[PDB]
Amino acid sequence: FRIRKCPKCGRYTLKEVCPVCGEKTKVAHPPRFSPEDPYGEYRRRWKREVLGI
Amino acid sequence: KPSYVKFEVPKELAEKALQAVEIARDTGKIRKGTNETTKAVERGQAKLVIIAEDVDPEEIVAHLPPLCEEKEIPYIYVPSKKELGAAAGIEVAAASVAIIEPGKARDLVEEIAMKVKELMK
Amino acid sequence: RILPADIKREVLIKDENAETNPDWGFPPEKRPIEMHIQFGVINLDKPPGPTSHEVVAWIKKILNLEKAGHGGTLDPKVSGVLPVALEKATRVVQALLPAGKEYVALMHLHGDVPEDKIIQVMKEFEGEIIQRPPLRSAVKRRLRTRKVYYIEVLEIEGRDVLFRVGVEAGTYIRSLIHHIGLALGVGAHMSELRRTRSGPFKEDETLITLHDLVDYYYFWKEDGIEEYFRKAIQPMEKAVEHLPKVWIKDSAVAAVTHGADLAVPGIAKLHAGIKRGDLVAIMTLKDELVALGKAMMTSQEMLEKTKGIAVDVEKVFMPRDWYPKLWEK
RNA sequence: AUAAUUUGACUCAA
RNA sequence: GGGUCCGCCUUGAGUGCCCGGGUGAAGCAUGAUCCCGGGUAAUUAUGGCGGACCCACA
Ligand SMILES: [Mg+2]
Ligand SMILES: [Mg+2]
Ligand SMILES: [Mg+2]
Ligand SMILES: [Mg+2]
Ligand SMILES: [Mg+2]
Ligand SMILES: [Zn+2]
Repeated sequence: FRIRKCPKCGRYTLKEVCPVCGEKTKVAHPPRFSPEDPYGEYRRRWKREVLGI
Repeated sequence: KPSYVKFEVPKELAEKALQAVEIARDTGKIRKGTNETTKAVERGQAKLVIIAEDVDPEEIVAHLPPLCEEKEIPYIYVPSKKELGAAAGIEVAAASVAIIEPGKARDLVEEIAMKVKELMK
Repeated sequence: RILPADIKREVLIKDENAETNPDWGFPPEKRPIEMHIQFGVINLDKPPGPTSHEVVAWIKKILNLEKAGHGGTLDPKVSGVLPVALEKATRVVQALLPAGKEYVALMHLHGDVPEDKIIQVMKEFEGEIIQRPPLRSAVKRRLRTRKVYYIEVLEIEGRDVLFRVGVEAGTYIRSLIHHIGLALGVGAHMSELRRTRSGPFKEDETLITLHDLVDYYYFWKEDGIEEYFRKAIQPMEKAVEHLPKVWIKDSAVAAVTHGADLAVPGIAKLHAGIKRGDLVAIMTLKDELVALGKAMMTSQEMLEKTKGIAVDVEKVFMPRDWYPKLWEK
């Protein structure tokens, strides 16, 4: 994927550094999801630590 | 650094991890790419898991640290997925790699495993 | 750079003395989590891969819902804003499906074109365009007019053109890009597409991926933490933000939920600029969605008159027992 | 059931 | 008689695509290729049929 989005100002760009605010941009599209979600237990273990649960 | 990076890896140790992948690529056995790497871990085949620090979105590799900890498999971080892909012998980036047989990197993987253990605590 | 959903209306006060009783009804804030889901809409960030229809099927299965529907079909390879109305809120999509949309697109040109020429020609596509739905479509393949509200070129890297576009519902961006290529002579195709706006829904803190949606669900289900999943679901009132509103008295609410049309003496407040035949949202003075309807009067007619049917009630969303029966013989 | 709508669907058999 | 609310007015099989498992190689390990399995939404209007409420100028 080529479309990137700045996490700071929300600018859509193809650049790795945002042309508006200079922040490092991220890929605009969400990762693949599966209803089977075989590694959900392990992703949630990471997420709980990040969120503080 | 992304939230899936649980500890700070010194430059020297990260370079040894890439060295171990290159050597195991040539003399042993590796799995490259996150699906291959994940299966190697869950099947209990991985000796060492190498994870890139610039994976976006984080969800591609976020399950790997908790999975490795559950399976008692050491893991290490390297700064660059393109560099990890290159070390694994492919033309594209690799978000993660598993060393199955270290080959001539036997002692190197043992050293890395010792150094990550003290970083974990 | 603005859609019809951005244009704001003035509030006209018909009855200044009209107040609401805090003991009746369930405003979004007072809804228990189970009730919140029943009258909820998810601002989903669709992943590339599955069709929009499959995604809704997945949501139904994982969240254990009997009913759900989306506010407009995004193609398999397309990501972004997909409003998913749930359960008792499912029918609110009728306000979403014909609403204006915004996209961010990547166009690949098949030849070399100067940057000023690209900007110039793409500006010519703003306004009415004539399209026929492609061989792969869910609607009748007849010539039809669609409105392009704005096009903004963000950046150009050689043959790759990144642009934002605001369109009328049912405008085919792949076809639009194809005709831009023809106007530039060299030809073009769409390589990447993301929806950034769908009616009142946009890229804010309420936009949620399937990963976060299901994780927050299990944080509630299995961890017993309601807060994350609550914020994952929007009240059905959100799906109505872009519509003109009539605010009604407590004593008119139960009547409307029991099948009565809305008469003039029941109106407390209303938005200006309502025309006859317009789709309006009937709201309580607590900003609960009661019903959708068609205006039988203009804004000025509703305000000035004392008798007559103001709104023909068509779709009732509020349960009958939220407000007591306050009407007379 | 019939006709439509939504940026994604199509064919065949009772 | 009218209005609102709920349900129904086919089911299979297959193609496509996707997802999981297995495999793990311009583009491509954030997954090429092939095998196996599974999945694939609603809304509106009109009419018909079964049911639930109400007939309300607030
Ligand atoms: Mg697969
Ligand atoms: Mg075959
Ligand atoms: Mg198949
Ligand atoms: Mg009947
Ligand atoms: Mg009965
Ligand atoms: Zn920025």
